[PDB]
Amino acid sequence: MKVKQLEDAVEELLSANYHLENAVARLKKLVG
Amino acid sequence: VKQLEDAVEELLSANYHLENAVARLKKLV
Amino acid sequence: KVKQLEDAVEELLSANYHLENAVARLKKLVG
Amino acid sequence: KVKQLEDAVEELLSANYHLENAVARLKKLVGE
Repeated sequence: MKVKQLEDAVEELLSANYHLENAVARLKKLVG
Repeated sequence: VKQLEDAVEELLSANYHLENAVARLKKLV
Repeated sequence: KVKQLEDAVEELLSANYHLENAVARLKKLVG
Repeated sequence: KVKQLEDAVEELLSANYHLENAVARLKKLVGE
């Protein structure tokens, strides 16, 4: 495993979390 | 309202597992 | 080690499960 | 506004795209 390959997996997860956080924030406001 | 609350709860569960993976893989890096 | 990678995969499978629950249900709401 | 919900859904599908990518990346590395 290259460290780059692990960093690239981590960057994918950060992208996932970005969108997930946006969706949660949006829904929290709709509940509000 | 109850449906949206349910969705939020599901997404907090998702966000938790996602961030566990991030934190621990960052430690591997 | 490979165990740390496998643990992360397990976490992400749980993440996917819960995310897909929310998507399926929000799609029904949109209807 | 229904667009609020549909935008949240779209964000979730974006999140799941990246999440699927991350899982596949890691599974490939598990099998090295």
